[PDB]
Amino acid sequence: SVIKPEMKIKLCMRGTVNGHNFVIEGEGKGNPYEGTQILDLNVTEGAPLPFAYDILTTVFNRAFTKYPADIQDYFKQTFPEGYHWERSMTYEDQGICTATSNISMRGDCFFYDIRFDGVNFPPNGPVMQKKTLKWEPSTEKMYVRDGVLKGDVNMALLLEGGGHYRCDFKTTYKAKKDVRLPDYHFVDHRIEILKHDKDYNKVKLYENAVARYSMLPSQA
Amino acid sequence: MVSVIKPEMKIKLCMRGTVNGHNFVIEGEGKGNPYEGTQILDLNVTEGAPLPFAYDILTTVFNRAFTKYPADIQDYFKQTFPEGYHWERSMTYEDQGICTATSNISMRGDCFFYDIRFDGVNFPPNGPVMQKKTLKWEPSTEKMYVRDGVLKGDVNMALLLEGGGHYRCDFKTTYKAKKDVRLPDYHFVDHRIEILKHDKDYNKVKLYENAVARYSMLPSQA
Amino acid sequence: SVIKPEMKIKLCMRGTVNGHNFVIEGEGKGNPYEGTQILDLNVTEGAPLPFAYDILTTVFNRAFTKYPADIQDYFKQTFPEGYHWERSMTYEDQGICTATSNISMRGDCFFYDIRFDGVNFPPNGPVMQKKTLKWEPSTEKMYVRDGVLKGDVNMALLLEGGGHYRCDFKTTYKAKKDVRLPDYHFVDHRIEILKHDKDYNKVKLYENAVARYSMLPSQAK
Amino acid sequence: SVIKPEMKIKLCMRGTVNGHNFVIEGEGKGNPYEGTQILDLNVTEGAPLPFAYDILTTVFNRAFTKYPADIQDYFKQTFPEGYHWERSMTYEDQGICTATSNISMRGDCFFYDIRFDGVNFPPNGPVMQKKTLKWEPSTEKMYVRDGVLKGDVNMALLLEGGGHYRCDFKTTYKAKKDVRLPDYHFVDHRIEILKHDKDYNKVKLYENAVARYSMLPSQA
Repeated sequence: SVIKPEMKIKLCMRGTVNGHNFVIEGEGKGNPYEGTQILDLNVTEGAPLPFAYDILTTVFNRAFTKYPADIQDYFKQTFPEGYHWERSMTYEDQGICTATSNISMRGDCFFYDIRFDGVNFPPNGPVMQKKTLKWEPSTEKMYVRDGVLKGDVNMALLLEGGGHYRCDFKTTYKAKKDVRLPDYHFVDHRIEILKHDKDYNKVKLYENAVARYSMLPSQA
Repeated sequence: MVSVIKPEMKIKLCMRGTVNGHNFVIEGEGKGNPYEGTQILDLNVTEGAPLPFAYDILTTVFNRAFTKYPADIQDYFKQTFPEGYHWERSMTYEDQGICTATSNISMRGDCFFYDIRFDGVNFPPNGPVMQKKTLKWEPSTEKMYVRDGVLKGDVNMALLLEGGGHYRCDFKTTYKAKKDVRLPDYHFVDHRIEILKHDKDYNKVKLYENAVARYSMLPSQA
Repeated sequence: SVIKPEMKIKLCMRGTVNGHNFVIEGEGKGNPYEGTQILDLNVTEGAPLPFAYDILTTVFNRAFTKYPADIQDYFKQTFPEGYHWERSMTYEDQGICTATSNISMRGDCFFYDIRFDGVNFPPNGPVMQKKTLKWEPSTEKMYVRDGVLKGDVNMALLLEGGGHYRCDFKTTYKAKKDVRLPDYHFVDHRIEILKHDKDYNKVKLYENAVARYSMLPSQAK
Repeated sequence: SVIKPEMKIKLCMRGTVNGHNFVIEGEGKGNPYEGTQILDLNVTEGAPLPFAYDILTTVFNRAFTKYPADIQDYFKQTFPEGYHWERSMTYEDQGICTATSNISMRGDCFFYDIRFDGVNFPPNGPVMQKKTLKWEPSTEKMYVRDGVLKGDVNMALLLEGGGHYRCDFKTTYKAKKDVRLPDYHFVDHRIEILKHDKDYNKVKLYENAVARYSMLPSQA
């Protein structure tokens, strides 16, 4: 396999949120077969960001997912040619983000070219007031649609004053070559900011992701 | 400790509904094991048979008291008895068919009683609901979170279709206790709902659910 | 025509909002070809209602629409047999209402049998806190889909103390016989509560609705 | 006033739809007090576009709106400083587009700096199969929220075959200086492609927009 037990990551995100332009560079490494990874992210244009950094973090690669052998791994199969994915993120106060990420590979390093856009966030809402603490861990539902793989996940930001702020993710993952498509399944995630400075100019970010079927037995 | 929710509980319910303008009534009787998160219902269409739409759109409306809760997650549902609770749900399908439901859940003795209203609007006539092209719901993971002193649960649901592929529905439920109960932290309920048996028109259906609550299985690094 | 210049209206709404059951009866009259009507509405079960009465009022009949001769009138064509319609009302704080109304006629009177449900309204939102003043006038977009007529409208409640609370309506209107189907067109509305008592047990309700094409010409190529 | 009876237009849009990157330049002119304008658009990168051009056209300036004297004109008031706007475009098959446009002025010319993104369009749907004929004329609902102006409009594309494909627009318009805010009102639109070459590399585009209150009298 061209996907090595350890893979490096280099990325560039260009984005606009609430009319504010920014650029973030990232580099890191992970263990694709263990489903873990760490990124160091640096804001290079647009500092200090005026919005909650958490809206960006799930856009900073399902190749980093532990797949059991009885679930087809759409993502690792797509390399070396790679894949791109598209996502809409619809927040409960009708802020909407979109993102597109093109994922390529050279040697033992993935490269991501990322676009991120955010519109219609209310000025006193938790994104523009930076009142989020973290995403909760989540379970993404993965299902084939029209020859590509979709993943939908109900996401929730824990808020500074207590309670949660909900966002619905709809992602489409698109291999650049023909691969075997998987059966319906789940990817459980936990994404965490491990360290940040005061304005989130420098952020260290970790994700754990593991695929599974339901382990509830079927009675029919 | 001793609970009014016994290891086995019976169920009696009545659903009154309208889908695509078609009125119907369904009666159900069954039993389950609330602490094991399992249950079986026998359902009979008593008015409006045969139904002209996919029976699967109804099945998650036929009680989170039937959920296996680990000791370290507050069980919102079992705490609320005997007084009970009601819940409200919207079910938004990807072709903009929309269903709503309200269910009032009470208890007498060893039996739960549900009084259910179900409505569905704007299902496309050639879509999988009105063409009865669904096979089952997939198993699911519902996200539970407190808001305004009550419990919300949201779940991304998918119907497997005849011929392949899935038809998606977004569920938003609010669960509302009739008495004060200890509120849980954010958590998950994994479900698998299954029709075990049905006659040709689904006038008689046997329905099973397994539901288990959990936190994430993944450790935290931070 | 079986639709006379003045028609009477009788209706019954049975509903549940936020778990609260209620029943409302209505009686009134209007002028179908002028697009105007008045209803007198009385809560007979569930009083006093604990939610904003405005969420109900557009559910209390597009036969009352002034249709120009060059737009097919889906609604008047379907009588005497009548029609039913189905609606979802998605509010911006994710309260959702559904309604189904079956509309029949006997003699000079329309009859509506209505079901109304509302779920997941936030307890401190403007519906459960009765902070609405009125619906703004609106423009509904009408289009045929799969042999029946859809109408979608962006609606807005003006709030006490200012600003608006938005709701997206999606309605399907279903004739009980074959009728000539219209081209894409618009229905402009203004619905108004003319009078109510303290708890809205007794409400007097008016609607004006007029169909049209766009007022803007198409540019020659 | 700095808004002359005829104003020129220059714009650049950079975008990504379905993972396809493109750039479009435009130039034109219009009559802001008549609510009319014409643009000639030229695809400079990413030609030919693989998706229906109609998804772009409403992103190619409410300063071109006929405002009666009794409705405050949010858009003309904000010049010369200008404004930016943000929009989400949610299609009924859950394709979603976002756009952000920054509108500035120099002399008798408007300048637009536009970003457009489109995600999750079905591969055999009418956008990616280029089955759209036009937008229908529309009525946008304009209402103040949190000190800025929102406009929401139910849009419909007429399709090859004669049915319609629906999209819901939510726009926030954001002045760069304090302006008199309008009461709730309507903007009626008709946008039309007047001429195009085979692949829509070159498009001539017209919009007519007119603000009004409801014509219907109030009985209360």
